Amino acid sequence: MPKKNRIAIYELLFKEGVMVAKKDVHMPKHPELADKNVPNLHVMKAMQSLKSRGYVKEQFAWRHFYWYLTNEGIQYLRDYLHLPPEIVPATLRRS
Amino acid sequence: DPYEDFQENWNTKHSSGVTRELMRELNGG
Amino acid sequence: VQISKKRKFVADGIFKAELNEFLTRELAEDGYSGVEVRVTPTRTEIIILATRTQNVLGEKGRRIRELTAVVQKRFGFPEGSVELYAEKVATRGLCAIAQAESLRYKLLGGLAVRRACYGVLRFIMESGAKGCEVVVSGKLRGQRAKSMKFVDGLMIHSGDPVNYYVDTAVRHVLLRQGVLGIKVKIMLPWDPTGKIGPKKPLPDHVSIVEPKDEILPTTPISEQK
Amino acid sequence: IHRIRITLTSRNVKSLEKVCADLIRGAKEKNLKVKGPVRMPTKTLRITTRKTPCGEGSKTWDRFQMRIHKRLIDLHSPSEIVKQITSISIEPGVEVEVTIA
RNA sequence: AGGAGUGGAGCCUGCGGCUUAAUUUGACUCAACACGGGAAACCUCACCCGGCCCGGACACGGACAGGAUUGACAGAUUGAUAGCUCUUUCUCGAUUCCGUGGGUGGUGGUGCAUGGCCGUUCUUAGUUGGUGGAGCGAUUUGUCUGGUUAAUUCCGAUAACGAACGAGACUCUGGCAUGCUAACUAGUUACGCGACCGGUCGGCGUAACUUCUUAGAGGGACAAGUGGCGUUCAGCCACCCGAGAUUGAGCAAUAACAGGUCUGUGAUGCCCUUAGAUGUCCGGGGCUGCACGCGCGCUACACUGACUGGCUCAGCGUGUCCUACGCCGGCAGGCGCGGGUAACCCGUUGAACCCCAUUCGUGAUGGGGAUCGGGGAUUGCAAUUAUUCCCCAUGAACGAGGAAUUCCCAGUAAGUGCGGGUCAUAAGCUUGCGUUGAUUAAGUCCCUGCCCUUUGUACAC
Repeated sequence: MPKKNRIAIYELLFKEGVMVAKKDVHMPKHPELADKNVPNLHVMKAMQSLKSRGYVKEQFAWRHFYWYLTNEGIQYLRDYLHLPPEIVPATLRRS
Repeated sequence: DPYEDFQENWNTKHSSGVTRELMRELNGG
Repeated sequence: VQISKKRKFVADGIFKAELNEFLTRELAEDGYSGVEVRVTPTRTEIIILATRTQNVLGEKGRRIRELTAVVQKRFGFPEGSVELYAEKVATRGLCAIAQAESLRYKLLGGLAVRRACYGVLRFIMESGAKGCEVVVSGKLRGQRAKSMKFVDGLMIHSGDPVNYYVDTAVRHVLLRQGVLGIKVKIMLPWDPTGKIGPKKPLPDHVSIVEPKDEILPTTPISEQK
Repeated sequence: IHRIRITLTSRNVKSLEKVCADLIRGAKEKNLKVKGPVRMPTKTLRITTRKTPCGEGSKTWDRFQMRIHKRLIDLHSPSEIVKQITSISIEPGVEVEVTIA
C-alpha cells in the first residue's frame, strides 16, 4: 500500500471513532473515503493489521465490518495526528 | 453436581461412586 | 421519483432485520432485548430495549455515541436524523431473549445444567408467567448428543394463540468441544394491557360472572318517587 | 384549491383504521368538505419457499404474505391547515404521504 | 363402484451403468430418482488442463538504505498487451523478503462429534403430573364393559376428583346482506351535447346515489324447529325455513429416528490443507458425453377429429423494465414517440379449449410431429457441444399399450389456457389462478397398513 491512503483513515477515528466497511475485496472505491481513490481492500486489510495491534474492536454482521475505538486508541491518535488534548471530540458535547 | 451425576450415571460403572457422593451431599458431614 | 410501495414496505423490513442482527451480535452481553424503530422524516429514532440500560450508555453517555455514528455511516441516511434510546425493559423475566442469554452466562460461567435451567425456570415462573419451557441440547455429557427439556406451567403449541401468547428465543452457546443450542419459550399471562401479556384472552376460556342476590318480593309494593 | 389528497399505507389494518378515524374526526373538527377514506384494493405479496434447507423430505412448501392496506382521504382546503392535522397523530406501523394542488 | 391414467411409441428431464483428461457431489422402500429453488454457453463451480496473486495479520533474528519490493516497451517463450520468466537493465525509497514461531481462508473430510432447520412415526388420537383410593412393593386407578364421535369427542356407569398438552376452539380464505360506512384512481342511473339509423355508443361533460366495484364494522348457523331411532343420554337420519345444515387451508403433543443437511450460513468441534495452496483469480474444457436398465412428465395415436376464416367471454399476479400509439417488413424483428414506482399506464388485462361456418373423410391420411438441410433475427464479452425465436423443406415410430401400479368422492377429477419463481437469453419443471365440467360411492375390514382387548411364552438387543 501507499502511505497517503492510510493517513485519512485515522482522522474519522477521533471525532467519532468508528469505521465501517463492506467485505468486498474487488471493490475499487471505498465510498466513504471518496476523493482519495482508496480501495475497499486497502481499508479492510489496514484495519485487519490494526486489530492485531489491538486498536479496533471486531464486530461483523451480514456483510459489513465494524470497528470501534479503543480507550487506548485516543492517546495513540492524539500524537500521530499531533493534536492537543484541549479540543474535545463528540464524546463531551451534549450535557 | 451430585444430583445430576447420580441421575446420569446410576446405571453405569460409576454408579456406586455417584451414589456415595449423593449420600454425602444429602446427609451432612 | 421514489420506489414502489411493494418494494418500499419490504425494504423497511430488511432494515430492521440487519439492525436487529447487528444489535444482537454487539450487545449480546449487556442483555439486549429488542429494537423499536419509530420512523419520522425528520428523525428516524431507534429505541433500544435492554436489561441494564445505564451500562449501555457508557461513561455519561459514551458507548451508544459510537453506535449512533455506526448506524449513521452504515445505512446511508445522513446525520441528525436518528436518536438512540436505551430503554429499560418492562420485565426481564418475561423476555425470552433476556433469559436465553442469562442461561448462556451461567453455562459459560461453569455451572450445572440442572441448577442453571431450574434457576431460570424459577425466575420466570416467579416473574408472573403462566408457564415456560427451557430446552438445552447438545453434547451435555460425553460425545453422544442429548436433549434436556424443563417444562413448567402451561404451554401452547397449536393455533393462532401461539403467535402472541408465547415468545421463543434460540441461542447458540460455544463451549470447548462443540455448540450447545438453547431454546426458551415463555407463555405470557393476561392483563388487558398493563403492557405485559396480550389483551386478548385465550379463545376457549369462558368466564361467567357471579349473580347478585336480588331482594325477593313478598307483597306488590307500589312505591312512588 | 383542488386535489388535496392524503395517502395512508400500513401493514396492519387496526392501527391504519384508527389513524383514518382520527384524521376524519379532526377534519370534522375543522369543518371542511371531506371525501372519506376510500379503500384501495389491498396488495398481498406471495413468497412460496421450500420448507427444508437441504432438499431431502416430502416436498412441503411455505406460504408467506404481507398485506398492505392502502387508504386515501381527500380534502378541499387551503395548504396551511392540512399540515397542522397530519402532524398530531404520529403513530408507528403506518406511513403518511400528502399531495397538494 | 367407477373416472383419468402411468407402465407400450417418440421426446424432455432426474438416477444408475459404460466411457472420460474431467464427465464435481449429496440423497436409495414408504421417509432417493423435475430433489438439493440443481432450467449450469463464461461466471455460477465444486471437477480436469494450465497460468498469475498473497488476500502469510502479528512477534522474533537477519538483509537492510552499497537498496528488499513493483511496473516493466521490444525480442524470445506463451493462451494472453500473464514481466510469468532470459536479454534489453531503468523506475519503485523498504509499501518487503528470508528463516523461526503462528495464524489465516477453505462448496475439503466426518450429519455416527454438534447447533439450528426440516422430514418421518402422525396428522393417526394420543400424553401427563397434582391430590385422593388400592397394593409390602414394582405398580395401578383416573386413562373404563358399553353407546356415540372426525377425535381419550362426549355420554354413561364408576374410588376418583379436578385439570393440562394434543383434538376442538383459534387464524386466514369461500359463500349472504337493495341493512350501515363511504368512494374524480371504481362506478350505476339521469340530463343535455355529439354521431348514425324512438333505438346504439368502452362517446363528452355535469347532477342523485352506492345496486354493480372496492374494504371496513357488524350480523348470520346453533343440529336452532319438526318427525322418526336412541339406558328416548350423548347423538344419528329425513324435512321445512334459509346464502349456507361437510368451504378449503394454516398451526399442530409426549417420546423417538444411530432420517437428511458441515454444499445456506462470519452456526460449529476436531482432522486435513496453506505459497509446483484443497485459498483465490484468469483462460479453456466438463457438468450434456451413450451399446443398456429405472423413475417423474410432455406430445400423441384421430371424425366426440384436423385445416382456414368469423364471433365471444376471465382471475390470481408481476412491472424502471412492463408496454400503449405511428411507420418498415413473411415473421421473428427494426425504428421513434409517450404512460406507469402503479384500482390512475400496459388494461376493458379484447386468453385457450368451447361456439358458428368452409375444406378434408377412416388410409400410416393433410393424424402425429420427432430427426435433419438451408437461410433470417434477437440477448450477450462470446451462440460451434444447434441458447433461444421465425420461414421453407424431409417425414420416423406411433393402429389405445402385457405383468403390474398411481391419484381421486364436488366447481372434485379431467380438458384448457394465463401468471409467479428460476430469468442477459429462457419452461415440457414447480407454485398459484381462472374457464368448461362429469361418471360412480355415501360402505366394509377382504387385501394394504395402523390401533385396542382376551392367549401364552424359553422373551426383557
